[PDB]
Amino acid sequence: MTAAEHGLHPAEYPWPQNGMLSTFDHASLRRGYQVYKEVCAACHSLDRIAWRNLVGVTHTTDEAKAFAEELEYDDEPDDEGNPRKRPGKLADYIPGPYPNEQAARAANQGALPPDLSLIAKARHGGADYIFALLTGYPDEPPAGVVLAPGMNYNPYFPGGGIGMARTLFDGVVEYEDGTPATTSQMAKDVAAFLTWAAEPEHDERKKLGLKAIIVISAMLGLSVYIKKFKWSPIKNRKFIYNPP
Amino acid sequence: ASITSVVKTSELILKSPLLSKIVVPLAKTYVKFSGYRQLGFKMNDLIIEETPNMQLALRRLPPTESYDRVYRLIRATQFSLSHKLATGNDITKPEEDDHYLIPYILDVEAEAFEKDALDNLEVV
Amino acid sequence: YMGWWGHMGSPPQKGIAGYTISPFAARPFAGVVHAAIFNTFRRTKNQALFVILPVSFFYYVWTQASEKNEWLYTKAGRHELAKAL
Amino acid sequence: ATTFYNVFVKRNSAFVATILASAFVFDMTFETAIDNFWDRINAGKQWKDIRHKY
Amino acid sequence: PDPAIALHEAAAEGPCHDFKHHFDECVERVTKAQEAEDYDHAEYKEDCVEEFFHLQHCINDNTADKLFRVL
Amino acid sequence: GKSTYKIPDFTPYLKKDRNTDANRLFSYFMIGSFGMLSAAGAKATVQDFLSNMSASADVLA
Amino acid sequence: MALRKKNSLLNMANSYVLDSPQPSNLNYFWNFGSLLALCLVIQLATGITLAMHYTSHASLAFDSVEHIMRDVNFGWFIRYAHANTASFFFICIYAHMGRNIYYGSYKTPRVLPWSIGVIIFLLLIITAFMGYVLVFGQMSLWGATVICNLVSAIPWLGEDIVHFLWGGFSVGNPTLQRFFALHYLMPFVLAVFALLHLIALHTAGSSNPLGITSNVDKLSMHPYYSFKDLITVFAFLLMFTLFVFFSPDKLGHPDNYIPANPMVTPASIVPEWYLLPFYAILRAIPDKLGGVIAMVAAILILLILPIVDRSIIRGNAFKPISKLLFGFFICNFLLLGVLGQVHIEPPFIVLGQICTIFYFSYFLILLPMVSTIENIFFYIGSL
Amino acid sequence: KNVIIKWRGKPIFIRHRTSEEIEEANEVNVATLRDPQTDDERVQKPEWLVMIGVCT
Ligand code: HEC
Ligand code: HEM
Ligand code: HEM
Ligand SMILES: CCCCCCCCCCCCO[C@@H]1O[C@H](CO)[C@@H](O[C@H]2O[C@H](CO)[C@@H](O)[C@H](O)[C@H]2O)[C@H](O)[C@H]1O
Ligand SMILES: CCCCCCCCCCCCO[C@@H]1O[C@H](CO)[C@@H](O[C@H]2O[C@H](CO)[C@@H](O)[C@H](O)[C@H]2O)[C@H](O)[C@H]1O
Repeated sequence: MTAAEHGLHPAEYPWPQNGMLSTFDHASLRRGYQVYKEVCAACHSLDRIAWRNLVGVTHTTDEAKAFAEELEYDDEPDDEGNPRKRPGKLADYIPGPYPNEQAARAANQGALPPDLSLIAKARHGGADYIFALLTGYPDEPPAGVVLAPGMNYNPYFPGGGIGMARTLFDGVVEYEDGTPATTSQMAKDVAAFLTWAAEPEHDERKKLGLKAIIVISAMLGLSVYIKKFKWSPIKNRKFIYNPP
Repeated sequence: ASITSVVKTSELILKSPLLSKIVVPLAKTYVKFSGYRQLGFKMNDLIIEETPNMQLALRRLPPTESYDRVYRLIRATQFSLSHKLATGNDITKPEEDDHYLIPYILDVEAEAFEKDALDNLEVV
Repeated sequence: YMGWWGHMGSPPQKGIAGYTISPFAARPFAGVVHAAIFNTFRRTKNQALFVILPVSFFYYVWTQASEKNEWLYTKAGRHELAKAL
Repeated sequence: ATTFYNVFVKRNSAFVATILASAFVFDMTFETAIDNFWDRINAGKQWKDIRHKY
Repeated sequence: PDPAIALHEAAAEGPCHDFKHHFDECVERVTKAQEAEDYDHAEYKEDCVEEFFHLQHCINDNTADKLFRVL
Repeated sequence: GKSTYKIPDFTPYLKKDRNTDANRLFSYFMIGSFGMLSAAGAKATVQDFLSNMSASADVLA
Repeated sequence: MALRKKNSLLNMANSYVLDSPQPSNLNYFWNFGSLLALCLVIQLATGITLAMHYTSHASLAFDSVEHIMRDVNFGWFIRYAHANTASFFFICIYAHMGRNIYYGSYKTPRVLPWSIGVIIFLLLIITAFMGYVLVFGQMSLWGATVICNLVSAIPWLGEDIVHFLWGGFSVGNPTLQRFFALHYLMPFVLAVFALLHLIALHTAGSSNPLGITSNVDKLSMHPYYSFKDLITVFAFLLMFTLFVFFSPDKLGHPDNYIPANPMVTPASIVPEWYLLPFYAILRAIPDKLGGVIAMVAAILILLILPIVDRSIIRGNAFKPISKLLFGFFICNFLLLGVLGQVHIEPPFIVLGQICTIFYFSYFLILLPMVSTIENIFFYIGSL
Repeated sequence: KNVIIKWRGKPIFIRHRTSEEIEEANEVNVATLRDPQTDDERVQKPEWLVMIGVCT
């Protein structure tokens, strides 16, 4: 295949979470949620994430309850069996922008924006691919590229023509912690947030892995001592042969 | 493959002057690189023995040859498990690498193959 | 072809005296540094060709094949690709 | 060494009781130690470090 | 403004200058070829994606670490 | 080479203090440490693993 | 008489794990058998636990796996343990089979454990293939489609057999629910065959790296091989830990995190890595039925090693030419693996065919020739 | 116009071809066709091109 058919391979960026002992930066996760909510959520769902999931990761219980309570969700029917709505609770999932695929495609010139809950695991490259893609729209497509109608040139996307236009521009978001919201900063934060959404066990997993590595290494060392100890009579055995 | 086969083919080669001139030097290097002598084995110690014919040949070894074979197998096993090689008198010298077993297995197989032939005789 | 303890199927053994010492009496790591350096070097040196020759050959074959494949799918390799298909 | 052997090692019942009691201690202390070390190498990054702003 | 803009410009003019010039020359050729008539009825229409990839790969190698250091 | 009463040389391996309680105690310390980490590792493994059967996060919600 | 010998139940365990007489010189490659037993135990424990949380219906399958990852306590670990141990199972089985081929474990009197072993390997492949479908991501669906359509090559009835396997006209809910039931069953069948190959082996005992009888010098399985097995168990657990906790998706395909979509076809449909050599062999033959036969033959041809090896000596420790040929055979098998996942493009098409010829010619030509010549060199060289 | 019907997971292209479209198709000499077939072999009704809409 042509390199264009593959897509350009994203750089390896130094994420805070790269590193056997490193967690996510939770301040970046919180800022990334705000980019999701103000930019991506217009077209993209995050259906695998419930409000309770944010609690103690990016937000306090009260902040997350407030986000849930602002929305309306379908309740059980009333006593005459007529439909009713209720305010959201922490158990509810974050609601998506479109009712079905057909509506989603109609709003995006035929393209279907994927759900972003697993996107960091569902693409080669992970956070680096998301960062590279969002920051990698050239002002002008390389001379000679013919884009299909409704397509935008992005070299990281296989084939080059993506149905999603550039969306991150300096100052589309105003971060609540005073961080300058440059294109690069917003892409970094939202890529971190999406990585967390794909693998929310990440921080716990790597700490448990450190404990396992330590115990297993010690047990490996002791098992070598014990094997050598038990085998030494066989290893040390000597013979004197006197032919009968 | 039967020991009979191996021995007969070898004898065809040793007969042909040309063939022996090219095969005998190769065979000698092969044996040197094989390295079984560095564990104190003789070539015949390596022959597969878990067959009726070989079990019969080993039972026909003279007692002294049999006791010496047992010692070489035990000694080589101890070198193997220790990851050491033989040194000194434990290394098999080329003059000690005698075919002590070949005559016994050739007699066992001779009878076995004659029995197969004679089981298929047709009175003419 | 295998018996059990007491009748394992060994030819009769005679004339071998075997000796050994208790695991508590021995140093389990006696001669470890010599083994780790010199014994491993000897064992590795004697087997190196059997690994190096096939690995180096098949790595070279792969390298040539992958570089040609890459070149055929560039602009420069247009014509050679057209013939290859 | 004789005393220690005689009390904790000679009887297998005592040896196993000592091993299990040690495993209990190890488990509790190792947990606390790793928790602190993990918090130091990932300082300022975890929710517990930013929670005070909210 | 976006730190990447400056870093990318600097890397193109500096360590990635050979690739920058290759891409530039490619663009010139392709644009001129598009200008010429009976281009639409040509068998092979050249693009500059290859050269672009070589340049971007180079810029990214010289910038990735620098950029994340200032975010 | 011939006499079986002349024990082969074991001096490269023999410990001088082989009959002491200190000598045995060291080897049992290694065995004991191994048993201790295996007990703590088994306990951790079993606890974390079996917890899958306790109410999941969506059920608790 | 000791109870472990007197009581018939205890005595069976005793015969296999305690008094079992072993050669005193088994090297570390004799440790893969106990690693494979460990993988089987991990896959049973993790697999039965996943079955308590997984839903086999196509509308819920992929989401039940996400529920395992997200909501079930330690579900991420049980899922990653199960998925990674499937790869480790194949690394250990290839090592164990490679040990067996290098040391002549297939020769008399061990033809029966080897032949049952070849069936174990076929059952492992089927088990792993069905388990991969259960996720119901894109690779799950499209891999099932392409692999199950190979059965269409069977003449006359092939198409009918495929529809029967699927339970419909394409891979869908009926297929997923049946693969769940069979994926749960097949590991139990595999454990029985694993036990059968050990009982068959017990008549000769283990072979050993020198290839000679060990009836002269036996060691009890316990404590010697018990404690030597612990070393490789802890080495395995360290490798397990590095993948499961630090890189849980390194051996996987990102497309399996996209839900199955019968409309969109993935860019490349490849099997899991451990099936790749067999896929390269299939591509090498242009005919559909030809390719399927070659691919099956590549596994069944292991059954003729007892015949085509003409050596009077068991194993390769003392055979320099056989060791070189074995080295080339193994590296060729790894190259076939790599070629199984490249695109069908020049020059890999021809390379795959040459590697396929080399694979088969090892069994049919080279090993019979080399083993014949080495017999003569041992005889003449030691005269 | 051309429709896309799912049938056994595979997409089905259904095109309602005009008179002049049918004509256009019946022109190409069968000789010069990787897969040599005329429209009459393909359709049972000239106004209904029904195909399995996956690229070969
Ligand atoms: C108003 C529309 C729109 C907005 C705003 C939007 N996207 Fe998208 N996005 C799309 C569409 C449409 C696609 C599908 C593109 C295609 O497949 O051709 C897409 C695709 C993607 C993909 C997958 C590309 C691939 O490899 O398949 C990622 C990742 C992505 N978007 C992330 C984001 C992030 C992160 C944001 C904002 C912070 C964002 N999107 C904002 C419309 C949008
Ligand atoms: C030899 C034993 C086994 C092997 C090699 C094996 C292999 C696999 C593989 C490759 C997968 C795909 C994993 C993934 O990528 O997500 C899988 C999934 C699964 N297996 Fe197994 N398995 C085995 C035993 C078992 C057993 C005994 C069960 C008992 C039910 C089981 C239940 C499952 C379940 C429920 C899934 C789907 C959920 C998931 O993907 O994790 N497996 N298996
Ligand atoms: C679930 C898979 C398997 C398990 C648990 C398993 C287990 C074992 C064990 C424990 C042994 C004795 C110890 C050892 O030599 O390592 C052994 C020996 C053997 N296995 Fe396997 N095995 C499996 C698969 C296979 C396969 C696929 C083959 C062959 C293709 C095979 C062929 C053999 C042979 C020939 C021996 C005897 C080797 C010898 O000691 O010389 N096994 N197996
Ligand atoms: C015969 C065996 C006896 C019965 C076995 C008992 C089965 C279940 C017992 C406890 C399982 C849950 O017990 C609970 O486990 C998890 C670890 O798994 C612990 O949880 C601890 O570690 C985990 C990760 O390791 C973190 O997510 C958590 O924040 C922390 O508190 C709880 O502190 C403990 O209360
Ligand atoms: C591997 C896990 C441990 C569980 C054991 C595996 C289950 C398989 C056991 C059933 C198969 C029957 O297994 C068979 O048992 C008898 C006694 O038990 C063994 O018999 C062997 O040991 C006994 C004493 O230990 C002797 O009387 C006998 O001469 C000897 O051959 C066979 O060599 C073995 O093949």
